Amino acid sequence: VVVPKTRKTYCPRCDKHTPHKVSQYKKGKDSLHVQGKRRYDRKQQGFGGQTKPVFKKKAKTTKKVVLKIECTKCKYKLQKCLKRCKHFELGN
Amino acid sequence: SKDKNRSSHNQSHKAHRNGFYKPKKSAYMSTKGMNVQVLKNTKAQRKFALAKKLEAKKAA
Amino acid sequence: PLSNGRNRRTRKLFKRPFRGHGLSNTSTILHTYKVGDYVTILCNSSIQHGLPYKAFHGKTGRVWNVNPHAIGVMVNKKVNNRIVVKRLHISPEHIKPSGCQKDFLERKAAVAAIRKQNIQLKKEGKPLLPLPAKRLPKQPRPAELIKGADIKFTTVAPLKFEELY
RNA sequence: AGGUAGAUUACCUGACGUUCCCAUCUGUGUGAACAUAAUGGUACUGAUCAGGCUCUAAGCAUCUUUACUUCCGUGUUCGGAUGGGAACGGGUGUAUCCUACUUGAUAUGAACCUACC
RNA sequence: GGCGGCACAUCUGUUACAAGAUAACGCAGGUGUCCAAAGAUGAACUCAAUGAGGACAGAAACCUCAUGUAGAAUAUAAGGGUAUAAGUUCAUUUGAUUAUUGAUUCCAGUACAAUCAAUAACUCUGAAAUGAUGGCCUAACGAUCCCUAAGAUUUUUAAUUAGAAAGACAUUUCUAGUUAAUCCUUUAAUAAUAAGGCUUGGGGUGUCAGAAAAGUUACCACAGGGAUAACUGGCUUGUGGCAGCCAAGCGCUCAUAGCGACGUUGCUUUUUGAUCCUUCGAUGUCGGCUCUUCCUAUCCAUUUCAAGCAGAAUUGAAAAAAGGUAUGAUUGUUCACCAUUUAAUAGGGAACGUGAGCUGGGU
RNA sequence: GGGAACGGGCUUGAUUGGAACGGCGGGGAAAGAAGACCCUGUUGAGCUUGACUCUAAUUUAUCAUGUGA
RNA sequence: AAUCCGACUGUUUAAUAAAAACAUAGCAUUCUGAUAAAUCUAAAAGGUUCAUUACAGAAUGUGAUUUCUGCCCAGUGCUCUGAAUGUCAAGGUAAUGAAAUUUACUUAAGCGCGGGUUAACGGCGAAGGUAGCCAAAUGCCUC
RNA sequence: GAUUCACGCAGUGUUAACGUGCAAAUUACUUGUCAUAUUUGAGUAUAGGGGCGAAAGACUCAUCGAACUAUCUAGUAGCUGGUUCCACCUGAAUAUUCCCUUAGGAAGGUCAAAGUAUUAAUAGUAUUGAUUGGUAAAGAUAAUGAUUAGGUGUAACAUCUUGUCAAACUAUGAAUAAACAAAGAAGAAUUCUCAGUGUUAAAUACACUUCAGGAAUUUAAAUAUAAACAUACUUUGAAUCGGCCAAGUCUGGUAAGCAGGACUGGCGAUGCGGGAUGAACCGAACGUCGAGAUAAAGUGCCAAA
RNA sequence: GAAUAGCAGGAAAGCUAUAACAUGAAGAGAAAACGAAAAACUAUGAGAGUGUAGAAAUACAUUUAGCAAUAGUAUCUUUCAA
RNA sequence: UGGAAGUAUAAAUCGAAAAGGUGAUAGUAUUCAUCAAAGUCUAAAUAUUACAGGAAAACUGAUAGCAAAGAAGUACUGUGAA
Repeated sequence: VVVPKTRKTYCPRCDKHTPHKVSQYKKGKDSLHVQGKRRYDRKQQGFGGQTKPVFKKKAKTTKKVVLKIECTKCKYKLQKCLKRCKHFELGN
Repeated sequence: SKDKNRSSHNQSHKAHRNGFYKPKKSAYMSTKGMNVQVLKNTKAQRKFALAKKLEAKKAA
Repeated sequence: PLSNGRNRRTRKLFKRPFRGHGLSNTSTILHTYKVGDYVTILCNSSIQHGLPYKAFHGKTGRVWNVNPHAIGVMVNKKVNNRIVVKRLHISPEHIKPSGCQKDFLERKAAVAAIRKQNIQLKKEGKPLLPLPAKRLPKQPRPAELIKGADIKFTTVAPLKFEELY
């Protein structure tokens, strides 16, 4: 919901409790050269129409929020998953 | 085409044909999950006793 | 149709005893449990952390492990047509010493008291005492004679009916 | 007798009054400093002029309550069993198990370690 | 069956039968969220309500004392739990963290998920014992493939200095200093991009162990079903119909000539329901015409009794089912409503009698 | 009567002389047809439509090198 | 003697429907200058209307005559003699890089915006059923 | 593209005949029509997601909401039907989990056959001992909620009584039950000696280590009953998961030979004696027989007494 | 009786062929890279002898042995993880 | 296609060479290895249920074995294919 940046968490690389900066994880841009994308494009070529299922029966309205907690002095990144929330925001 | 949902009829008669199987004695003597120190203490003595038994075998 | 929650149908099972709420005894946290002891699992709903499953309530198990804060209790659980062994780790709050062997442990001491004198009477050469007689179901009472000096008779007969109203 | 720490957690509670305090405990004096709060009321600290007024503790009462026993009452209910009775409804008999509420009598704590008297 | 609903994943109380399990489209409700604090810890305090007092101030503003077992609060449904707290106030903080094990619940003793107990780090709070791996507990959720993130420096190698010990006519080992490379693979060898592996999260399937999916057929077809509807029959009799018990009153006076409220007990299968036992390799599905027979809860005729029976006409009831109970306009109608006639123009059953009996108006 | 709740067969009764001719339409839940009404199949087909996925026809853009300005 | 339907002659479900159904003439709408419109074909100096040329060819609705065809361009169609920088593909251009790749810019119709059209689909409390007609082969209540 | 009759043709009615027919559509009478949008022969053209249609989904060789014929093809079918010798032995099922699952499957239970083990590896029972539970009952100025009335003190409020209640109320609380123990590191106990780790302030205390280990002495005891063709199983596999009935039981319903459940016994799968008859009631379960005592139930006749 | 090559006999039969390969003797890991002893321990357990007595078979004491099976231990191989 | 950032074929566009192709993870660089495409022929070892001629058989024995043990693709049906 509301979680501030500037956490203080155990850093596995430093073996210590160091300051961390907190952001929200966003799905990266889809690559056109990954194996599953290349295989999908091959199937869609030619005649045969749609070759793979297209999901259209969504039910969930929210998403679990994953925080990207990053060590400031060592850049080590941790991924923490929160519960589903309709509205999320990073504090001051 | 409604059907009967459930019944415990004949279930106890079935379960007693080959009656309630008891666990064997070796099921009660498991050690997994025991105290860490007690396992450390037991292992130390077993290693000590075995190493002392083996030097006797070498002697004779 | 009940639900399938962890603590379903526990309105009266998890209710504290009448005039028995709040903190518990200190003998509960001071009793000494050793491996092989007999204990009774009693779900104390005042402590929600580590509450044993309601199906183990009132069952008598044996101590198989002693940890810094919890006691390893071993119970038998009935399944489809077999019995399995369940190994729980329960804090001393939810367990209680069992008196299931109270009478047996006395009989064990009674025979050992006689055995102690036997090894001493044998040194002196006197006859040695016998072990205590085994328990029997209530045996048929023997013939006994009743003195007529302090006896009184009261006739027993059917009673005339009287309307309660 | 008193004080500290307790375990059982009302036989220990609650109301009405009574009895001492020799030590102990309590209430009692003060605010400079540690510390405290709107307030030295609390908590804190420094102390000993007074006091059994309260607390605590001991006892009183046809005291509420609570705790044991009888009774309630083998009456409620109940496990097993008819080609038993009844149109039903429900209720026997047999071999057995057997409460509760109430009422009455009694009780109003026992007990562990340390110190001081 | 459809329409409705979700009893499809799910939690609480109850039905539910004092171990566990436990049904119905049984009953009363709830979930797809909310929280940087509403998580963690320490300290101080005691709540709802009431009584008595205090300028405005009064039934409700704020202050004081006393009583106050929670009758308050605790994010939410319900049930549990909680008083020097689990509630209120104040203060510090991020353990709502990383890694490795063994168990318990659901259970096939599978996964997911939840509940624990420990160990190794690093922390937070406190004087300290302890406590802390999210929320006081029971719900608050998700596989394969695919996409997308994070992680694999703790150590192992090679080359060259310095030293040392074994080694057939070269080369390995140990030691310190250095420099370089370092999770694995892209198969002739390397390089920087690219891609693929391994561990753990997210994106999501609510039909919630998880296809990607609009209708209509009266032009219809096939495999089947009385596991299942439309008609008879069968159990039931709410509803329809008929009959009783009591007696407050009506009946000019008069409970009972004739009625009979408030209540209450039955019978019938001539209504309509409720059910799904028989029939789906078929029991021809309405009415009318025709014809026979049966029931009486009798409309007429016969014999009786009673009256608020003067006569006449009537009304209530008993014996009695051997005999009678009509013609037409409209409507397919059963029914209905009119016009007559009659001693009366009663009510019903027989596979809602009766289609290798008719008819075919209805459907 | 009970029985799969409408027996020719079973139980208890009523009752029975063997073979049949002409009629007859009560019964044989008479014959004809693996119900066409209804439902169920993870069985079809005709027709319809921004149901899903495609496709002919039509259409638009680019490429496919005639000379001189 | 009246009423309903179809105007009339005609046609129709061979084997349960001969009709109120279809056709019809009349009326109206749409497209097309012929290398076209419609349209058969896998293709084609291929085919049909077409030995034709708008008084024609092709596609439709209503259904003789008389009388009259009301209001609506919002929605879905159709159309425009129109819209540029709202969104738009393959391409083309440029930059980086060792290169694949990546990025940026520019591109048609269509959709979106604007105008027309209801004898287009349709609606008539964008406009609120006008003229008429009626328990109608159309009215449940209703006999 | 007027009205009619006739030769012809059709098919309005009889809803006539016939309906195992003359006929896989005909006959008779009645009716209609009977030349220009008329009737008709032969030739010819159009072919199956096609043709042709004054439009009925009509016709396209008795075949049309997509002809006929042959091949793929013995198409698939969780659905219906059938599935062939004898004696003997054992002998079921309708719970639980998952499924686009509900007429079906897989895990699992019940069952059979094979193959083992001297076997800490017996119990659908009772007794004694220590418990667990919140049902029947009970209660109602005992907490929550409902509810009639009467006193006493200051309508109302207190207070003492009174009558009647609760599936989603409870102090108390059975009966029937659930899970323990009644001597398996291998049947006890005692004495001496005694080690490794750790706990601990330190231990000679304590914990675990075959009550580490080792040696002597004593010893077969520790409720009842039953149990060696006992007990423990291992592997492999079948069928089945539509069920129905009874009741000193329960829920929805007015109720049902209704729908759905808890425990047990049955029928299904089961004949026999009795209830006249009957899947389930009562007695009792079955190799072929003889003689006897019996069970349920019967003894006027049918019918033994 | 892998193909295949020879033999007698004429033979779809029979006999012979130092032999490719299959399964196994080693297992873990995605892969790079690796690759199993404390010449084992503990408990119960099959069997074999003697003595005595009942006295017919058989029943007790005592000496030794410890296989199979089950459970548990050290140690070792590989793995992020046994 | 097993061939996975393209194994093979074909079409549209484009299009080489003081040669070059391949080493199946796309890209560039340097080595290494091995071949030298875009013309042609070629015996032997191999297949065979047409048809013809033979030999066998744990095959069938007139409802079996081919549809056909006789004037059997005959009699007969259909407009025709069949």
